[PDB]
Amino acid sequence: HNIIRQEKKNDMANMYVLLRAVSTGLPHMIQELQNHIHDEGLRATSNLTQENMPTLFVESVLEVHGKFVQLINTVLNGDQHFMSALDKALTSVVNYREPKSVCKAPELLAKYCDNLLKKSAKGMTENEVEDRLTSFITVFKYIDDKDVFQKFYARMLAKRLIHGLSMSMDSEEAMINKLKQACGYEFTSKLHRMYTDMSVSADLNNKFNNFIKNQDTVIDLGISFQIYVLQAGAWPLTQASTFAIPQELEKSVQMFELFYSQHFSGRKLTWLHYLCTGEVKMNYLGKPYVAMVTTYQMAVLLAFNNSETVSYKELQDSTQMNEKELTKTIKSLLDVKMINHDSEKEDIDAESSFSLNMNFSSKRTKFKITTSMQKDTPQEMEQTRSAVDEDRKMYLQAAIVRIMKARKVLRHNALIQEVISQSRARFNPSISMIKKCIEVLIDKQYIERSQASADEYSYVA
Amino acid sequence: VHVEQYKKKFPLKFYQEIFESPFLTETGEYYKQEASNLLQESNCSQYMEKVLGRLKDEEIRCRKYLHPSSYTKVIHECQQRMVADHLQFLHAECHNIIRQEKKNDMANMYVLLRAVSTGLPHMIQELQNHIHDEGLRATSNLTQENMPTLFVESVLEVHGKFVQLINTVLNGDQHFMSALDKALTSVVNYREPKSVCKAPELLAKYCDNLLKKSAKGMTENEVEDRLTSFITVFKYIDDKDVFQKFYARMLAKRLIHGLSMSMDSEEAMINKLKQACGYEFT
Amino acid sequence: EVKKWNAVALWAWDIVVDNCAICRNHIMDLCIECQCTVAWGVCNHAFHFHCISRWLKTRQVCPLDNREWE
Ligand SMILES: [Zn+2]
Ligand SMILES: [Zn+2]
Ligand SMILES: [Zn+2]
Repeated sequence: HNIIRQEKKNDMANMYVLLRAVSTGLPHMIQELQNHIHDEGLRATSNLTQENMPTLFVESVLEVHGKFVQLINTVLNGDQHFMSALDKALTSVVNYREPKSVCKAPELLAKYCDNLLKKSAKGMTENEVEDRLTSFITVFKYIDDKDVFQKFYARMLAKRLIHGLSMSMDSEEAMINKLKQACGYEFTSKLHRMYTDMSVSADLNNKFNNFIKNQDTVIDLGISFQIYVLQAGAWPLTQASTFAIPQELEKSVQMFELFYSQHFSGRKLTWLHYLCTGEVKMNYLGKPYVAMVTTYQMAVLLAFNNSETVSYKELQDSTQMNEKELTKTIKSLLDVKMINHDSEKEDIDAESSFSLNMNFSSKRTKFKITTSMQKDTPQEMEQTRSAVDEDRKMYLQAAIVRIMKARKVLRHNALIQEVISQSRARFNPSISMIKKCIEVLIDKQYIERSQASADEYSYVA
Repeated sequence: VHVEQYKKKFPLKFYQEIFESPFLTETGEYYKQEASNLLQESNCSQYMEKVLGRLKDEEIRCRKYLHPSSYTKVIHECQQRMVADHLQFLHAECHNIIRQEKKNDMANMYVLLRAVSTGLPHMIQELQNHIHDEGLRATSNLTQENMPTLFVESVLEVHGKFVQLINTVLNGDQHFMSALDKALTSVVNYREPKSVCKAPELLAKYCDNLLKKSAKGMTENEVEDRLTSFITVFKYIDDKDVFQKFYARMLAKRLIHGLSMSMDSEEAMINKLKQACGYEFT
Repeated sequence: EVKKWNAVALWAWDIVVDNCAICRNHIMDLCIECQCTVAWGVCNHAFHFHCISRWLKTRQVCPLDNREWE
């Protein structure tokens, strides 16, 4: 126990071979090495905290592992017991959590891999990318709650894909292939559906354009149109403002809906206007300016083509848009100073009227509003965690049901242990949550406490 | 009930002849009125919630007041008034519920419809129409470019998710998993493909992909899991004999050229098929 | 003068979830008896002419919407 703390390589080899000669020498060495590696890894991971750079949390661990593996290959002959002990020691390091603090490690890994895939990381060669990500999956092997990382990566991948911010679809396809080998196809089925829909959307637009050219009467929409077709099953956009589309887009909407009805019968389309963006051209200024704004922002701008001053009631009636998001959009437009607020009050109220800014000047003729999708809001992560918690609840209920039905008679501890065995890879479950799920399933009459013993449970059906 | 303590025959006759009949009549009338009033205004889900609430209240009050013997009859009358009278309306709406489902909502259909004898079998048929049709979407959308991988995972996912839905919700009634097998068996064998037994021969192709060495390959432990999952598909397939005739041909070519990655893998392959059919099949 | 618009389309409750409500076949492939003819209906629902003809002659109702289809 002392000689491991300050070790001599020749002495280590001698004591190792001598302990291997004897029957019972190994376990003390194994346990003490596990503890020493655990403490060293905890010291290494606790060295840095919240320094705006997440790669260290990965990189340092890599180094430590590498160092140790060299030693285990050099003088320990790579004994599998020592391999397993190193795995056990490294398991705690990544899964370390501060008291009362949730494990941000899956979030950190998701942020890291997303940053690698984002075009913000320029000058980084693809071979080096895949090498770094090969290291990344090795680090990921030690993570317990794969579901949280899955949800976060799904959201980040959707954000990247909808705006075309990825390196190249080959890179993310290689990533999904690597992840599929890592956790099975089920872990990547939704992401594969995502990629498939992304690939198909191009041919969908092509067929739509072909239909446009094939119409009996030539139709001039008056606008340049591009649309993307999304499945409800994989896209994490389940939220549904009674916003009114501007009249200029009504022709395109109706004609595209007719196209989709003719080519894809029985498919009921749904419009996510808050995600739809577009190009607007201001010509009233001294120079023609171009703005990349959302449909809600565009509707407010088009409301001014008929009147230079519009009241809040007029905008709200024309757009049928709720007060909170309408106020947000108006404030965002005021920030660029494309409009001037005609009321002295800083707060926008129902009586607020807005005038067109004929004196607007911009350094760029074509400009964009910075994508807040890259920006992180604390509420979004909490909502994602709540959704993951609900998914865990449902899955644990499922596992309890399957185990109970398969055994047709079982104990409380045996059900708990078999649930633990089934869900250990997917996430870290908790005993109290399992008991809560058991109580809920009892309430819904899936199972009933055995009349011989309340610690035994019997399938009602 | 205690007044007739010493009478040897029919001790409870006075109780039933003085109290039980008016109580049953008026409780039936009251719950008829309440069911009519609720159905006049409530929504299907809200009516579903309120009937469960009333049935939960009834057990408590009947335990509180009446004799231990009379719980069952009063509960049966209460059941025969609410759900039984409006059973046809519940069947009508069930179609939309199953095609797009709320976990809580269509779950209570099982609980309510379980009491009435005649209502239940309608639901089990409707599930088969939906589940089989969904599988057709999975199959008919498959591309001819890479067939062997498509069948193995797609039908399993359809099977896996519907297994997930059925047990978490419908209390996994035996009859219901029988509906699972019949629809799934129908899906795997179709006549629309020009080549007859197109799927069974493609199983050998999937096995042929696993018959190859595939040096840059996946772990043999999980390979058996794929085969373990593969057999699940095999049971639903009717033409088992056609598979064996084709399989030996490509197995022979794999074996004669040493295309097989490992001999132990083939031995397990032989072993697994033995419990499936065995005897002459193996 | 010039306007460009990028939009996202979300679809659910497809008829191709059930394809033909008459037969166990795809919306584009052949019918049970046939195995040709995509006969669109004013009912906004697509079924094979062989399917809709046979299951309209016996019953004028459309099973999915519980009304008349053409
Ligand atoms: Zn048909
Ligand atoms: Zn036909
Ligand atoms: Zn119709």
